[PDB]
This record gives sequence, C-alpha cells and structure tokens, in this order.
Amino acid sequence: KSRGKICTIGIAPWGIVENQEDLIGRDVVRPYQTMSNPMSKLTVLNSMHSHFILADNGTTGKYGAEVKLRRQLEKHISLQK
Amino acid sequence: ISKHTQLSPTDAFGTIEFQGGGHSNKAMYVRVSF
Amino acid sequence: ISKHTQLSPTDAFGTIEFQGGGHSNKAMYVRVSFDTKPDLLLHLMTKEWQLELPKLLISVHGGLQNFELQPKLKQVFGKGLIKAAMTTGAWIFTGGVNTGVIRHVGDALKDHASKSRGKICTIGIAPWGIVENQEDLIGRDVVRPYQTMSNPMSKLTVLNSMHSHFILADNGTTGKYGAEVKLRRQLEKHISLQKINTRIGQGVPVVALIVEGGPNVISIVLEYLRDTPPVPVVVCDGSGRASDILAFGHKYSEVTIQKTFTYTRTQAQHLFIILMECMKKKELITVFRMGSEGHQDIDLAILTALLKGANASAPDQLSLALAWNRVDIARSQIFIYGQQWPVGSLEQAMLDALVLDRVDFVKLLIENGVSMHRFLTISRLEELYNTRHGPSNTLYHLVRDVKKGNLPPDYRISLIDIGLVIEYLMGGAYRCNYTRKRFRTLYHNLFGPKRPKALKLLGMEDDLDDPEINHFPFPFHELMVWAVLMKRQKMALFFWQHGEEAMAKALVACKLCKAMAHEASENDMVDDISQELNHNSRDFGQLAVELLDQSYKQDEQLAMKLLTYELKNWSNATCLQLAVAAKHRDFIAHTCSQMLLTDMNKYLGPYVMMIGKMMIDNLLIAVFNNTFFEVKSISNQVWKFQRYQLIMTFHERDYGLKLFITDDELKKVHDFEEQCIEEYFREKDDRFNSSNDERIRVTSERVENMSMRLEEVNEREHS
Amino acid sequence: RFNSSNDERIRVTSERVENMSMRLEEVNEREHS
Amino acid sequence: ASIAQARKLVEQLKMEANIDRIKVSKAAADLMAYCEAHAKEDPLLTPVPASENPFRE
Amino acid sequence: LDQLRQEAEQLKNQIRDARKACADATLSQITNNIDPVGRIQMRTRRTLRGHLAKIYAMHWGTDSRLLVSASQDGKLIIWDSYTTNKVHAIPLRSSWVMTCAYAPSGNYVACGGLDNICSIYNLKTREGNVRVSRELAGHTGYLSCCRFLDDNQIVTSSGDTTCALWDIETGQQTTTFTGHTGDVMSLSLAPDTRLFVSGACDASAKLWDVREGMCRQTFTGHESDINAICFFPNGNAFATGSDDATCRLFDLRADQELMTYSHDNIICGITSVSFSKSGRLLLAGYDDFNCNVWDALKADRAGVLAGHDNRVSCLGVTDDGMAVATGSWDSFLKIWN
Repeated sequence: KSRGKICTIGIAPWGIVENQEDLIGRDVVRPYQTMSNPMSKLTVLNSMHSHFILADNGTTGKYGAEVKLRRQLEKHISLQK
Repeated sequence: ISKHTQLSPTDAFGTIEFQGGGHSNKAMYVRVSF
Repeated sequence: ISKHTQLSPTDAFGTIEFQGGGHSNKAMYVRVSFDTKPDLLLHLMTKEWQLELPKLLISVHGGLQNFELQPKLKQVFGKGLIKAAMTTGAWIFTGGVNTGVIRHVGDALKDHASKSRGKICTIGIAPWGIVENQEDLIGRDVVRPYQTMSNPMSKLTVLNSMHSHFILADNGTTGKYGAEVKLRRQLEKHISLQKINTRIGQGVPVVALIVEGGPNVISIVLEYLRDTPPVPVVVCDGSGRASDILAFGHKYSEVTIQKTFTYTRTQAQHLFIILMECMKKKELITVFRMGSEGHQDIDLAILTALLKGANASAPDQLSLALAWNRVDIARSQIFIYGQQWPVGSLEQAMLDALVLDRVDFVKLLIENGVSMHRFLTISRLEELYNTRHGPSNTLYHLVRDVKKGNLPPDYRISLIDIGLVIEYLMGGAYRCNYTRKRFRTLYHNLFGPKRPKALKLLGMEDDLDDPEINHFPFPFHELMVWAVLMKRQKMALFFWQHGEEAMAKALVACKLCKAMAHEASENDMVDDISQELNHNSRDFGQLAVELLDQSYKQDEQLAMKLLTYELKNWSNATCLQLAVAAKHRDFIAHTCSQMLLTDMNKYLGPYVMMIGKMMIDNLLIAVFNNTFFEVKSISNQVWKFQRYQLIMTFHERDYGLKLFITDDELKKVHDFEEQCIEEYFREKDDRFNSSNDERIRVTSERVENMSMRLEEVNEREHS
Repeated sequence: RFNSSNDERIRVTSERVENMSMRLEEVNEREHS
Repeated sequence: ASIAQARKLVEQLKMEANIDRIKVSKAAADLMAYCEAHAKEDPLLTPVPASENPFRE
Repeated sequence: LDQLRQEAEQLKNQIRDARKACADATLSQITNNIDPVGRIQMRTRRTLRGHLAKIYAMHWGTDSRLLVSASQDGKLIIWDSYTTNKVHAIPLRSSWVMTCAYAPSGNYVACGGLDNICSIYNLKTREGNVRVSRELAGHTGYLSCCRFLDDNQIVTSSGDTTCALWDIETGQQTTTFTGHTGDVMSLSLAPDTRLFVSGACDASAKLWDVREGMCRQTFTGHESDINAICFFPNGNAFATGSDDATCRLFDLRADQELMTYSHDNIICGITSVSFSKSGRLLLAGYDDFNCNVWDALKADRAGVLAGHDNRVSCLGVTDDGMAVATGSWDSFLKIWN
C-alpha cells in the first residue's frame, strides 16, 4: 500500500518456536520456511516483521517467561527522554 | 529443578530471510536471556 | 397394452433452424426409444455432437405449468445460472418445452446471448410425443425449420427456443409424461460413472436444482438425497410451489400444523411419512433466498454446494476448483483456517497448476507457502516440457529441426536438447549451463540411469551429500526460460516480476521472441504466431527500456555499474551485448547507455546518414522537405545504436567490455534492482489508478449499486 | 465500444444521480418521529 | 483388495524349493565331462591351422 | 490375509538356505589345476564393409554360411558369410527394428522392434524376392529379442511384461508367458527347444518352460538389466550379460552362481554374450570397444579383441562352434579366430 519499513519488534521465548534450528548461524543469513504443520504444537515466528527478539529461560514449550523482560524494556523506554 | 541453567554464550543471532511467503521479510534476530 | 411396441430402428435425426424469435439458432435432435441405454447416448454426444465431458452437471426440475414469480427476484437466478454455465463447462439437463422454469431458463439464455459471445451446452431431454410438431421432423440429415409461434387451441407444447441440443425419447404413446425420468436418471448415473482428467479419480460432480415442481418433485428430491452418491440439492424459494414449501419447511425442525396447507387432500394426505426423512437430511439442503442473509449469488452458492457435499480431502477440492478455474472459491472455501494440507499434495497441486497454465492459482498457492526453490526438480521440468494440456507451440518442430529429424515416434524430449535449441537461437558465442560438463555429469549420473528405456538400444543417450539438490540456485530463471519456450506470455511475465537480474532476463526474452518469430516465419506457419511473438518481443523491449529509465532516474552511478558485471547464469555476458544482439535501438540509444560508452563525430555523423536515405529517390524538394524530420530522427537512432559498434571496432579484458566486482556488491546491486522494479510496479499502479476514466468507471459502478440499495431501502414501509 | 465511452458513462451516471437525489428527498420526507 | 497375486508367487515358490537342485560337487562333474572329451573338433581353444576351416580365402 | 507375504518370506529361505548347506565345494576348488589360458590372439576373417550406420541385431544362417542384417539403415540385408556378399536386402516399413530371428531350416526371418510387432518374411519366394508373410500384433512392449522353435513357432521378448510364443501361419498366439516383471531384453533358448532362459531388467532369468507358459526356476543374483544371455551347450547352464559390467554364471540343475567375471576397466554394460562349443571360452560384447574371451569355468580371459571403433552389439557363433563372428555399430561384422 505504500513504502517504508515500519519497525515492528517481537519478543518471543526460545522454546516455543517450531524451528529453533535453521537459525543457529551467528550473524549470517539463514533461509526460513513459511509453511508449517498444525500437528506441531509449536508456532513459527510472525512474518512481515522488522526486528525480532528470542527471549530465553532454558525451558521449552512453556509460556510465561517474557512479560518481565518486555515490562523492563518499556520501563527503560519510559526512562528514555 | 530451580532454574539450574548455565552461562553458555548466545550462538544463534543475526539476520534471516523469509521464504515461502509473498515477500522477502528480513528480521534481525537475537537469542537472549530474560 | 403393456410395452409391446413396433420396434424398428430410428430414421429421424438432424438439425433445425428456429423461426419466430430474434435468434436463428441451430439445434441437434435425435428421437430415441424410451428404453434406450445411456451408452449409445454418450457415444453420440461425445462423438457425433463433439461434446467433451463438462466439469459439472446441472439437474434442473421445474413445473410443467406456466407459473410466474416476482420480477427482480428471478434476475439473480438468471445471472447465477449464466455465470455457472459460462465460466466452466457445465451441461444442463431439462425437458425443453416452453413451460415452467424451462421457459424461464430459455429466456435467461436469450438474455445472455444478447450480452456476450460464447456457447452453452443445453440438452433438452423430453419424450418425443409431447410436442405438436411430431411431424415436420421426420426427414433425416436435413435442416428442418421449426416454427416457435404456438397456437392457443392446441393442448400440446412446443419446444422452448435458445436450446443447444435436443434429445427425444419415443414412448409408443403420444403426449404423456413418465417416460423420460428413468432415461435422464440413468444418464446422470452414467455421467457419474465417467472419469474426468484429474488424477485424484473424481467423477463428474452433479448438482440438483429444484424450482417450482410438485408432489412428484418431492419424490425426485428424495431419490436424489437417498442415492448412494449423494446429490446435493439447491432449492429456489421464490417458486411458491412445492419446492418453496420444502424451503419453508427447512426452518425450525426438530411445527407440522403449519404445513397443513391442503396441497392435495388436506391433512388426510400428509406426506410427512417421507418428509421426516427429507428433513432428516436437512444438512445437505442448500437453501437460497434473495435480499436476506448472505452469499445470495446463485453461481457461488451452486459451486460451494458441491463443496459441502464433497466430503473428500481438501486437495481433491482444490484440484476440482483448479479444473473449474475459480480462484475466488479456493480463496473462500478451500483456503480457510485449519486446512492441514497433507504432505506432498501441495507440490502436486503446483505441478498441475503449472501444466495447466493458471497464473492466479499459482500465485495463490505461492502466497500459501509453495516455494519454487524446494518444489522444483529436474524431473518436474522435463515433464513440463513433455505435456499436452494447453496451447500449441513450435518446440517439437524446433527440436526436430535442430536434432536433424532423427526422431522415433513420440520421442521424450530431454533438457540437453532444450539447451541446444536455446544456443541455436541465441547466437555463436553463447554457451548455456546445460551444455556445461558439470550439468552433463549431473544428468548422466543422476537423471539418466535408465529413463529412456527404448533409447539405450537405439543409442541416443550419450553424489555424496547434497543441498537437497536437483536444485537450481536460481529456479525462477529456468522457469521463465521454460515459459518463454512453451510460448506462454502471461506466466513468463509473472515469473519475470520475481527473482534477480530481471533486466537481463527481459533482454534474453526479447531476443528469444525475435528468434522464434524468425523461425516461425521460416517454415510456413499460421502467420499469427509470428506477429504475436514480435509483439511479445516489443513488450519485453519496452519493459527493459522502462526499467532502465526508472533505475537511471533513481540513480546514475549504480545504473551505470549495472550493465557491467558478467552473467554467471546467461553464458557470461553483459546487458549491453545482449541488447546489441537483440538489436534494440532505443535501449542502446538511451541516455545511460551512451554515457556508459563514454568511459572507454556527434554532429556530422547523422548528417551523412541524412543524404543516404534520400539517395533512393521543386517536386523533389517537396519530397525532401516533407521527408526530413522523421529521417533525421531515425538516423539519430541508428547512429546512437551504432556508436557501440564503432567504439568496439576502434578499440579492438578486465575492462573494455565488462567490469568484475565482488559478490557483496553484486548482492547490493540485486537489492537495488529489486527495489527499482518494485518502485516501477507501484508507480505504474498509481499512474493507472489515477486516470480520470478509471474514476468515472468506479463512480458509475458505485452509483449503480447505490441506486439498487436505495430501491431496496424504499421497498420496506415501517410506517 | 459505445457503452464504454466516458461521455455515455457521465450522462447515465448524472441522470441516475439526479433521480437518486429526488428519491432520497422523498425518503427523507417521512418523519415518523 | 487384490489377494491372488500374493498366492501366485507361493505356487511358484512351493514347486521350486523342492526341485532337483543337484549337489555342486555333482553339478560340476556333469559340466566337467564336456571339454576334454569334446577335443578333436574345436578350433577355438586348442586349434590347428585353417585347411578345413570355414573362414579362409 | 497378509500371511501370504510371511509364507513367501518363509519360502524365500529354502533357496539360499539349502544353497549354503549345499555350497561346500564351489567351482574354485574343484578344478584349480587347469592352467590359465594366457595369450591367444583371434584374427578377423571377414569384414562386412559397405553398411551405413550402427548395426543393432544379427542372427546367423542355419548353414553357417549366412546372416541377416539389422542396422540403422533399416535394410534387412541377407548377407552371405562365405563371400562377404549378400542375397537380398529388405528395408523395413519403419527403420527401428531391434531384433532378427532366422528360421532353423533356413527359409524365413522374423523381425520386430520399436513397432511392437513381429513380422516374418518369406526369403525363398518363387519370384525371387523376399516378401513379408504376416505380422504379429499383440505386444504392447517393443520386441527386444526373438527366436524360433521351427519355421512356425517363435518365442518373442516384449517390454510390456509379457513373453510370447507366436504361431506364424495362423497369426494367432495360443498362450502367453506371464510372470516376468523386468522388461526382457534377450532370450536364450535351451537346446531342447522346449525351454528358454531370458535376460530381463529385473536382474532375474527364468526357466520358462515352453509347453506350459510357466516359470520353473528362479535365477536371481545379478544387479541390473540383463542385456544379454547365452546358454551353455550341454543344456544345464547359461551365462548372462548385464549392465553392471559383471558376468554372473548360474546353473539350471543346481541353481547357484558359479563365479564373478568382471574387470576394473569394464564399467560399461554387456550387449551380446556367447559361450564356446564346449562352453569353455566365453564371449561378451560390451558398450565400449573391448571384448573379453572369458572363462565361465575359470574366470580366465584368452585375450582382448579390439578391432571395432564403435559399440559392439551383435554376434553369432556357429552351430559347429568352429568360429565366432562379431558385428558392431561401425557398420561392419568381423570374424575373430
């Protein structure tokens, strides 16, 4: 509909994506596959994104380990001028 | 266990390219602790 | 008497010419027995009447009276019926007399025939003795004119006009019913027994459209529901007759008191004994009503009616709609949340879409996650080159020319021969990747174990790990190549808008179109393929020039650097050389092309060419004065085109011809090119959408819709 | 070609707009409140 | 769906496993009894020049 | 009802299990005494010079004096083998015929191939010209190889998983040999005329018994398409030629492999193979330009007979075993001895 790259930021825990693999390449390009199977309980990362954050706590497949970091991030943004 | 984790360095971060979809989406991705 | 008939072979069959209406229509008729088998019927239809299998069968049952329903209510039915019969091949089963809904559908067919072109297979299946003109149609193989003006005295009904095909079931008696129901039902069964081209193994889907009717129509719809292959039933609410009472009875089931309408014999004759089953199968009832709920479009409701009754795998539904070529319905029904596409089905669907040349379906599948990288194999491309489900092409003739015509019957074409044909078209110095020895090894070691079984005797034949493999780093390049080769312009254009190095692809495509047009002109072709290929070459050159100019306006330095690198995909050249071989006047004459030469006389150069175009011929000065401006312009084009040849001649390899840069800068140029082409397409959309005529057309359509909605609002009277 | 010309579209749309305006005035005429 | 095909191999398998597959020591001696007795006539392993041969000029 | 696969699994045991119980003294230890052949060089006698292109098939004449030409030109040229001359030349309707069978008496010739039909031609017509007797339609796979029993009964090899036995005069086929899956490229008759073992794609030969249309034995142990097969003269064995560049000799009356006859330099397939009159020295035509005079009994090569610059496809050994004659794709035919 227009131009420009609107900065969209996503904070996702490490153990919930479908493919923690295929991304291990440090500071390098790794292609991703949009298609996914529903029998896998895990959910892929959102497409049409600008920047992504992979939160981590060690646990895999368990929600509730990302609200704290996001809240502190918004706190420091409030701490910004 | 009570969060018996380790100090392993982050070793999955950078920039990926989105295939399959109608547009090539680029997202700077970084594994990080909480 | 009980069916002891004078059985002689039939001797009346031919054509008619309608008289009385505004359309002179020709219809095919055969009078058969009321005990005829459907086998010879199908033989006659497919062979004699040249009627291929439709992708849909429509069963219509209506009253035999002369009822009338509300105007501005039948219009949506007519629109949906016409759309269904026109968009995809669908045969219509009816009687053919000028009564009931048959007269309505004949009027509808007359309506559309005055709107657009196209033909619709209408099959009139009625008993032979019903009509008054049982005579005047006895002569065989003669066009017998029919008179559509019907006298009021006769209790016999003429055949409704605007009919494509007539079939008459002789009964032994004259002017009675109850002898064509069985034949039509068995024909429907026979068509259900038939198999369509889809590899899923799907028969011909059949709908059951119910309008008006009577108590007998209730028996018919019960038969349709209770058959082992279920027949989905669509009901017309505006009928008022027994079909409409079933539509009313659909709502609020498990009262019976309200149904006591005394249709025949009050509540003494209550057919609830079978209406209980009729409403037991109410999940398959495909209701229809205009002005309420949603999806009031008759054709769209008809199509999805066979979809809810399909009950098969979702890929089967996708294949059926792809054959139907209705991408909107797949967008609507076959693509919803929670689809769980089975593994391997999507690749097969994409393959069959490619072999059927459906750009819209292909783009929808790709938007659903189908990736041409992983989907493409060498085997798939080879099968693409050896199919017959689409337009004609010269490729077999071209191969026979290049490969010296040593072919056996129905040879299976290989990729190496394709590359040989390509290199034959391109020119001398060209060398494709296919002819390279690495491709030779990959083909022989992997793709050639024993695939040409009958060729090993004839002798026309001469791995550790992998990236999945059978993988062309740039699959869209070869896809566009194949699309060009099979002469499919739209798919090639769609491929060209994706990928990288698109301008080089455009130049290559223009050169290929020019060469193929020359080949067509060389060997007594149909004289339209030649000019169509020339038009395609014109379009490719136009796209190349427009992209070049837009990139030049975007930036000058990067655009100058763009025509410099070697083409690791296209026999290792640069865009300038390709345009020279393609002989593109303006592209070479373009501003950026000229200044690109400068890094290696302007005035009097055209002056010499001025006189040369006059050397062929006060009257002379009158010719000279009126033939000077265009000649000057063309001479300028020629000189700006030939400046490259002059520079190379006066020069003659890191520079001088090309420029070589690292891969990272090539990636930067790739992103720059993708940005430029995206900008070009978006600006083209803006320019097309900003024209005043487009706004006028949109305003007209919205005004029409607003007037319809205003009338709809004015229909109600709350006070 | 005749029914796709801009001028015909303008004329038909203008007549439709005039009739629609008069009809909308008729609709607005009834004030039940 | 199709069960006769699986039978078809067995009837070929049953009547074949019991055939007279002779002993390899005895199998050789039958084949061994050929060459040394079939001696004077062969011009291809221990030949003689081409007087009575089929292929001289 | 799937136990039939378990019994076939059970019945698959006895062939190997009895064999390994039986395989106590293979051919390696029985006759190790006989000396290796060493250095024997065979000389070409006649070279049929004058043809145009690759020659695809050849069968000899039953007087050891003649053979039928089958080449890319399409001319079925009845070549005399005692003056390097010919008698008649018969171009076919289609130049793609991949076999030629010769009547055991010497009267007629079968032909077929890409046309998926078999045609028999009357050589000895009263007017002096060869004319086709009749065609044999009924095969949906191309005719790869074929041989007569006599001038009326002919076995044919087809690629549509059907092996046939055609009556000539009637034009009808009484029975069909069904039960072979790999496409049969060559058929080698047993000397009794009542048996034949064939070379097929499924790396399996079968003792197809003629008077029934039924398979007798299982001959498995090769690796790829069996492009060639030759019968051992005494009637008890047969050697095969395949694509895996290896010769694997088996036996009828013991049903076991004998040895391996392969070289590091032989990678290409085997086109045409032939025994000796005693079955001692074994011949094999290959895709490349080097043949070997193998020993199916001792894995010994008498020599390499390289005189053709093109692909070797067709050869024929005399009934009296007096010599061998090889034809290749260089439009020639040569008689090594």
